[PDB]
Amino acid sequence: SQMTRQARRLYVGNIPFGITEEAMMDFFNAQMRLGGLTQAPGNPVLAVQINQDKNFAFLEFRSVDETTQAMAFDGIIFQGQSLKIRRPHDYQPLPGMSENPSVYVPGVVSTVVPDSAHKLFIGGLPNYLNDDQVKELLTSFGPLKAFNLVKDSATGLSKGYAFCEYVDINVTDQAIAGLNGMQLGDKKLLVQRASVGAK
Ligand code: NA
Ligand code: NA
Ligand code: NA
Repeated sequence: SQMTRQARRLYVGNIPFGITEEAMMDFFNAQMRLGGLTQAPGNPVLAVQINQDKNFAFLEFRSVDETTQAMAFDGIIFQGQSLKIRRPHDYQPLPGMSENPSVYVPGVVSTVVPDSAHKLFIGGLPNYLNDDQVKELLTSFGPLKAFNLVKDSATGLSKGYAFCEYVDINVTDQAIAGLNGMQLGDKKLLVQRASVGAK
């Protein structure tokens, strides 16, 4: 249906270099099924359009409700990268239909890290570390509620700093103690609440 198309599409950012539309479709169709999010036989994702130059994709789903459920995959790791899943900017919630996902996907860590009391900044990361490896560094201290590694939009290369929020706010000081000042060749990690050094 044409009226619901805006409510059946999602933006996916930070996609792996060189990924094909078929590989992305298969990934999401499988994850939807394995996660218990798919609501009928057959594929929930109908199509994927990739903008290779600009590093983003749009997924199109067969139903409004499956599209909403797929928002729960925000931050899922695909080929080392934390996929950013968002509504299209022109999306308008429909009457009587839900706007937010209802099913949690175990192990998936959101990419939305709002400014808050215990949001952490991690600066000085080696630029060869992908999203997955930086997530593992941080998860050593405890489970994350949210995380984003900052990249150069034109090249896709890590800018060497990230933000995060732990599930347990009390882990924040443990990560600071374990990581702040750590020396890595020419780099020295700065790990502190992001409010301390925000511009
Ligand atoms: Na990227
Ligand atoms: Na880009
Ligand atoms: Na945007």
